[PDB]
Amino acid sequence: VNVPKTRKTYCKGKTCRKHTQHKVTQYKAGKASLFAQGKRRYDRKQSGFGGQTKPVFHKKAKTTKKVVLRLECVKCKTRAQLTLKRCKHFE
Amino acid sequence: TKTRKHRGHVSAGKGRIGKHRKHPGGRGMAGGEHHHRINMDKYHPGYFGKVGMRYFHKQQAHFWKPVLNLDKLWTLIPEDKRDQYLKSASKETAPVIDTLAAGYGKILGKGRIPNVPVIVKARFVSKLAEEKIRAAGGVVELI
Amino acid sequence: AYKYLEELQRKKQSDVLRFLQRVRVWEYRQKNVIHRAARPTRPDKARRLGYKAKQGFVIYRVRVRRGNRKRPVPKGATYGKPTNQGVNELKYQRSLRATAEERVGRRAANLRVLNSYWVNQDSTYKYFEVILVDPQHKAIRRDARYNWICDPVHKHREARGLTATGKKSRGINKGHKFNNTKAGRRKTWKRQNT
RNA sequence: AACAUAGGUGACCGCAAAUCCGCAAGGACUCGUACGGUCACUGAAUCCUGCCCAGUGCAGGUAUCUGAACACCUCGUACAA
RNA sequence: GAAACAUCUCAGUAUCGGGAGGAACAGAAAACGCAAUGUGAUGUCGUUAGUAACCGCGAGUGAACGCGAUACAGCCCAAAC
Repeated sequence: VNVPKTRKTYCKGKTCRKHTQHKVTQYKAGKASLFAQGKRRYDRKQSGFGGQTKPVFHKKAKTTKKVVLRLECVKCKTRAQLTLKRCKHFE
Repeated sequence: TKTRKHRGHVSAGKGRIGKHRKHPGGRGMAGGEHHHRINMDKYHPGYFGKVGMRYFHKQQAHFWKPVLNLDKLWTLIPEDKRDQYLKSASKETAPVIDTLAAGYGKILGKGRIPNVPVIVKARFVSKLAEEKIRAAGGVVELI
Repeated sequence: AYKYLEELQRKKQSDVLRFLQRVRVWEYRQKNVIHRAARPTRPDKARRLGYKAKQGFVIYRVRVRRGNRKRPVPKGATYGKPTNQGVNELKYQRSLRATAEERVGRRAANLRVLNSYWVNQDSTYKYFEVILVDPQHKAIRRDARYNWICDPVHKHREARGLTATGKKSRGINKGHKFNNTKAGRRKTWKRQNT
């Protein structure tokens, strides 16, 4: 729920060093979708159901929605993602 | 043979009447997916999977061999006499490649060499080809 | 030599050309398919593509329709993509150009065509000229140029029918090496239609 | 006992109409014009035909909200996406 | 066919409309791109190759340059004057 928000140690990425404290971030930002095959492919080949236009895509969504939160190592300040858990709420 | 004998047994092949006909279902391989027991049975041929390997550079405008192993050469000299031509000193090197298709002429080093000791000249040579070369004899190539 | 009748026929809204265009097709309009003409509308282009005063040459206008569509609807079994289905959206591959050239030729059965191209038309139909030749004529079968469009019709026959022309032999082909794949080895037939 | 029917009722339309056929060129209604003719419901006569507009449908209006593409502006790209 | 099915597939197939010849059609580069001090019209045959490429990236689909052959053949206008 409202965790871990913490100082930890593991840093395993492009820029690292000894395990040092990082923090949680819940990074949310950036452009959304239509960066991948899809908008490009419906530029062309649009006649009457090509590709899987008709089918629902990106799977169905469930109650939760994983977690995001990059954990940046305070120090180098550069970090990587870990597995995401489906948290009901993050605070 | 067994196939030759067909008559004499009702139904040929799998014994049954109303036996195997168009089945199990689908055409060719059934859908690579689930079906109502039509086809499945956990697979992993493929896994990854888009048959064949291809590299865009790999093609025209791609690097090409020929490659030679430092085995044929040593086998070639000094142990047995071979191409008398292109022979000088204890030994020498030069084109002994099936194709002089260009962009090529490297010599790999595998097997036991120098042993000739041989000196070779060709396009770039692998590291494990300098050694077991430059060692007894051998050296720079195709500057 | 005939530059600006090329230059002029660019804008078609410039000045003099436009006025002639105001009074032109007024008469052409209210003139039906099949006409005929003493001279070509653009003298540079005729006498470019191939037109000279000489006997055995004839140039005709043609009108067409306007936009392209006009098509029947498919029967049932429409349900599907649909693939070949659709209605007013599809445009036909043949140009309202190629269509002008035949729909001429099938007016004058006797003669063939090196094809000119249109003058512009508005709110509806486009026009087109279209020179034709005549195969069994004299002076036609004289000048080396403007020969061989009549031998006498041994191979070339109903050119533009087959297709061999200008706009056709374009349309279903352009360029040469490169992008001539699934195009003219000779053409669409062979290298199954694209 | 079903359909039709006269009779009752509602709806659209002033004709370059409403309704309908055709890919188009064109066409039926129509040598017609609202006392018309199209689209529907009920089904002679007699006595009558209550209450409901929330949902659905149709129609009218609408400050505000939502509402596509072209053209316009900003960013981005020596251009473009 | 994809063991359903919509894109895909069967297939530009069946069938339809128009038309030529003894063969048609193509054809003398606004080409190729083994990138080169390289090739030199166009068909076709063999190969390149089930390769590149496409595709619910599923099932399926699917070239070309080049090379070895066959046969070789290059020219006429518009305009300038």
